[PDB]
Amino acid sequence: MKGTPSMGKHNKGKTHIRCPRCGRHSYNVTKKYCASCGWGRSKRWRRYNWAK
Amino acid sequence: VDVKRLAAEILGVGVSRVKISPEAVGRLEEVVTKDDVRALIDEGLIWAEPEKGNSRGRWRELHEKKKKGRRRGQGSRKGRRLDEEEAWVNKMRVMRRFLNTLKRQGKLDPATWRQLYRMVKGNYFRDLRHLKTYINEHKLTKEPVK
Amino acid sequence: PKEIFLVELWKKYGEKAQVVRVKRYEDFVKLKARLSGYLYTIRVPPDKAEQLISELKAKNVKVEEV
Amino acid sequence: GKRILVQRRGRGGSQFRSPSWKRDGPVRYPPNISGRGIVVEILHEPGLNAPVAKIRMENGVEFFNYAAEGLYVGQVIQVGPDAPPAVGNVLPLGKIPEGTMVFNVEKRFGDGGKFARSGGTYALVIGQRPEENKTIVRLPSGRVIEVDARGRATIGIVAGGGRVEKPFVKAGKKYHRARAKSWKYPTVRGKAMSPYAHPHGGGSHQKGGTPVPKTAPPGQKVGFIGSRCTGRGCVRARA
Amino acid sequence: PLCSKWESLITWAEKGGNSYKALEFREKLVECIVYTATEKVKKKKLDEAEELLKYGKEVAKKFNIEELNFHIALLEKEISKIRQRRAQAQ
Amino acid sequence: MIKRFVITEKALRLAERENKITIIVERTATKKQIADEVQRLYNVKVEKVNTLITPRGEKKAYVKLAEGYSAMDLLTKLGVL
Amino acid sequence: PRPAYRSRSLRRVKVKTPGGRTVVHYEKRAKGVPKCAVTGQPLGGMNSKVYRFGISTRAPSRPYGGVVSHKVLARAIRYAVRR
Amino acid sequence: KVIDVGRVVVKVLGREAGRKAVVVDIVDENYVVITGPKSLSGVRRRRVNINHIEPTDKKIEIKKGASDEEVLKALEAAGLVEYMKERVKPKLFEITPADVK
RNA sequence: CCGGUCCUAAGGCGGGGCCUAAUAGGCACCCGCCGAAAGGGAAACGGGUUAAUAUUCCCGUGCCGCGGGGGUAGGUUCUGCGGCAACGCAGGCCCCGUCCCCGACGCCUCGGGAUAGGGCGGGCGGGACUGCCGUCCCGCUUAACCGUCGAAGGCCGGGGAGUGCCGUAAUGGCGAGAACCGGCCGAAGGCGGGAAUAGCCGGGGGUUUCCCCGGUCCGCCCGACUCCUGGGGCCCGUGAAAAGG
RNA sequence: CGCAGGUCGCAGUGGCAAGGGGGACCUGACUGUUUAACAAAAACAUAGGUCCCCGCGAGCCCGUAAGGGUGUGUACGGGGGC
Ligand SMILES: [Mg+2]
Ligand SMILES: [Mg+2]
Ligand SMILES: [Mg+2]
Ligand SMILES: [Mg+2]
Ligand SMILES: [Mg+2]
Ligand SMILES: [Mg+2]
Ligand SMILES: [Mg+2]
Ligand SMILES: [Mg+2]
Ligand SMILES: [Mg+2]
Ligand SMILES: [Mg+2]
Ligand SMILES: [Mg+2]
Ligand SMILES: [Mg+2]
Ligand SMILES: [Mg+2]
Ligand SMILES: [Mg+2]
Ligand SMILES: [Mg+2]
Ligand SMILES: [Mg+2]
Ligand SMILES: [Mg+2]
Ligand SMILES: [Mg+2]
Ligand SMILES: [Mg+2]
Ligand SMILES: [Mg+2]
Ligand SMILES: [Mg+2]
Ligand SMILES: [Mg+2]
Ligand SMILES: [Mg+2]
Ligand SMILES: [Zn+2]
Repeated sequence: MKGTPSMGKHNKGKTHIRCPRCGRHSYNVTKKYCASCGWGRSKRWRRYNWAK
Repeated sequence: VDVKRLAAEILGVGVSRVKISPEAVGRLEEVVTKDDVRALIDEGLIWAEPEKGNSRGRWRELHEKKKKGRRRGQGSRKGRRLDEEEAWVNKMRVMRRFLNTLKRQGKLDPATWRQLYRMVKGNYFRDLRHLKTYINEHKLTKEPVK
Repeated sequence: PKEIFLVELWKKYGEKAQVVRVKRYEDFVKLKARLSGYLYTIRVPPDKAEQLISELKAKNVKVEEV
Repeated sequence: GKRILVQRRGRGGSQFRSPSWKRDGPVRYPPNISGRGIVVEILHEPGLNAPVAKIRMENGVEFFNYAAEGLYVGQVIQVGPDAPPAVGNVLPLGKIPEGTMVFNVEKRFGDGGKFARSGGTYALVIGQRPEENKTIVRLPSGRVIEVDARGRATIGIVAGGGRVEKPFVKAGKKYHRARAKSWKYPTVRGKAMSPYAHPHGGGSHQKGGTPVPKTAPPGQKVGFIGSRCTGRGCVRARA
Repeated sequence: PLCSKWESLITWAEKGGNSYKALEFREKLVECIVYTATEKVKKKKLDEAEELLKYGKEVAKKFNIEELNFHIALLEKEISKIRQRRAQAQ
Repeated sequence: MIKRFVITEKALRLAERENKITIIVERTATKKQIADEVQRLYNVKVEKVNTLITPRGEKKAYVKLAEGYSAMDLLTKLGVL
Repeated sequence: PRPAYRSRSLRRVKVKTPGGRTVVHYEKRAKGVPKCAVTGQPLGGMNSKVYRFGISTRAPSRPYGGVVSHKVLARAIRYAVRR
Repeated sequence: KVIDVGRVVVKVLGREAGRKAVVVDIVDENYVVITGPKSLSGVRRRRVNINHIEPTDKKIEIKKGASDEEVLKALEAAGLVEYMKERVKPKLFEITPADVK
């Protein structure tokens, strides 16, 4: 059931929406910050040295 | 445009009952508005077939037979029809309102009313005729009850 | 819309009516006063009906047959 | 992972926590109640172990108290030093006659009551030491302790006794009681586990554990925890 | 009777000199009789309806209301046709 | 505020039949602002304003003129007809 | 809208329109009537069915009105007379 | 008998509940005629059911069928015209459903 | 006037504070806010119209909140009037406070009342079939809103009952006040108004959707899974809060 | 719901719909849960029994700390084993 049938449950939910600050589809509507730029939990832009 | 889609909403019927006359094949391609479908419906080139209602002649014939007692034997029964709980409600109401009327008018004393009222609750009497027969036989009241 | 049964009470409403509508039947006539808020209707005998239309026309209230 | 269930309980996850929003409030003595009051309500509280009484004080303060047995709606109770030792009255431990049956005893004054708070439980006032302002009472476990004489207790025994006498006949009955409490229901035996999950889990014939010392660290402190003894002989040694 | 609450209100209103409220109470009294009687005839409970209509005749005499008399005459006419058709089929 | 007029088939039928002029305004213009702009710009009287935001992201306003003014007359006077 | 009609918070009423159709209207259930502050029973003269809030309900002509029933009021007055 | 002519009573039911009045007549066992003067206490002169009044411990001297002005002189003789002006204040918080069962 | 928007739930975020080498890390504390398009919660229904919107446009008939004007009851030191009572009735105006209630609540079970829907007989109109019979089918509708009525249940007054007496589907009830009599409060829903002028059926005239004519009925029956009401039982299970009123 | 009479077939709950039954041993009391994708079990849970740590400033657990869960609780209780 973990394959194709469970894929049909991904039609109506959402974890992220568009971030106002960076415009990416990375704003976590439950945690209330952006997973890309960190908006909502950090006023400084989130960027790490391990990522190119 | 689809004329049957427009015509069904004008006529207030399903699209499966809308009929376009084959003589009006030429005028179909010219129709643009619902006013053009209204012109054709007035001319009789678009109408609606009357809907089907299931005929009840066989049922109405069969229902008279069932009232006379046909087609209700053991081989035609598959589940419960008579309501055992519902029968008890009518049995108490018939016997209680009969006994209560008799005592209310005075033909049965409250003492003798009590024993019959409890006998009714105790399932002594099969039906109203049995109760009337008991009341007439034992002379529980001055004048016989019909 | 509201219904009133006493002609004395209905005359207070019908006199202020923008328009009085009339609907006629055999045994009665429906008089309907159209005010700004509500539509007041009374059912009166036919003989009473032509009488009520008469003064209402004398009160300059518009009377329109529906 | 590898952390055992008793270690996961301390994180305060939702399946280990008390649903205290289902109750109207704590059953505690307000610190500044005295005079006369009226029993206005007697209520069932989800998750609690006794019926709860609502008291409308004369001045107007309303508080919650565990209902003594025999307490009824519309009863008049006395609170304060000048109250008599009648059932349902709230008095200081100093003014209670010895040999009296009390419940909701305050260890120190003002904490709201700590001991004898379950249905059918009571505390017995054993003695008085007014020089040091302590009252010697026997707790429901049988332990004899000293409490502040200025502290407050209620007269009588807690209503609702015999509740645990009736069996929890089905697993479903204990399921519904668990949802108003904080217990995780149900519980898996340690030896039914794998060795990553419990110290007892593992072998082809799974076994329980011998007792662990009192100094054992968390994750190892399961089973018998520094127990004085075990089995029927431990019960005999206690007596 | 069914509309006795409206009768007492009219005499109380007139006693206190409230001509406006007495008229409003007079209208409510006629409404209580005609509406309840007209519903009974529609359900064809003529025995209940005629008891109300007989009471309405007394009230119009007791209060000088012609509109009760006009509306009661309409309801009695309907009762005649209902009873007439019942006799024909039965 | 006004961006342009709508002279489509639906908008023209509305002008002749319901005394309504259809306009495209700024997306942030409210009904109070649209009625004020129409009255000031053209010297007419507005009865009510019905507004919608189109699927392409514009705001469209159905302005119904009061009953002394011609919706088609204002269209033909402006020369946008 | 739609799942707000799949819940039983509103009343599903079927009605036949003058146009011949049958439609389902969703109406509110009535609000609870005022209760006495002692016994909790409904108060006479104020227990008619009301379906929206903000509607004035005229209390009975008595001291304390729609707060306590006549039984609680009369008995309390008796206690105050002796007290 | 407690409910007797010249007895101050507090009406407990109706619109005039809690107000003070004086019995001036006796209709029968079930009824008496009260009048604490309507200018004074707020009670009109009419019959009252004896179950709808609460007798007080204060009583005055007036004959049967006493007029309303007679009761006024009697109560001012007793200096009770101010007592007839107060209204009784109930304490509903002390009442429980056991009292009215 | 359909939803969001408002409220709070389980929860969450931010500031202050405390902690931290430090923060973009933690939160017991204080303060504020967010948190439901299925919970709570103001007020619109029927008809018509488009190629595509339709409780939104148009027609008709209304409702809610906020504010204003007139009239009226009332008030103008002071209190509204009636009834034994339950309670009824236009019940003055402005500001502030306190308290109470509504909001506000499970599961099972059985009585009662309705409505949607469905059927039978007759009538009128229209349609189906042509071996025989003459049957079969369709239309005959009535929204929100205003008024009146109100089953259960509760209550009031009289009455004063034990040889008892009054009952239920069932358990039952009574000097801790029954039978019995009279009254007050009180549903879904009914009926009238809306409203036949609409819509539908049938028969016609014109022409781009308009106009004319007739009918739109009589007597019954079943009846919900929809709506209302009450009785009984179960819980070591008790079945939210707040805005608002 | 019943009774009487007549009557046709191979067949009348005529299609549709719609239990094969019984004896005995092992085993888990039972309803319940389980290896999404080879295991549904005799495995897990269970009600019941019993033992241990604990009088609350407890016992056990989480956190670097501030502090937190059990706890709006109190031995007819919380936690931990079998
Ligand atoms: Mg998620
Ligand atoms: Mg057959
Ligand atoms: Mg049975
Ligand atoms: Mg839990
Ligand atoms: Mg294993
Ligand atoms: Mg080890
Ligand atoms: Mg290990
Ligand atoms: Mg091992
Ligand atoms: Mg909009
Ligand atoms: Mg909602
Ligand atoms: Mg609700
Ligand atoms: Mg919110
Ligand atoms: Mg569409
Ligand atoms: Mg027919
Ligand atoms: Mg039964
Ligand atoms: Mg088969
Ligand atoms: Mg098993
Ligand atoms: Mg199984
Ligand atoms: Mg598998
Ligand atoms: Mg398998
Ligand atoms: Mg096992
Ligand atoms: Mg065993
Ligand atoms: Mg062992
Ligand atoms: Zn971002």
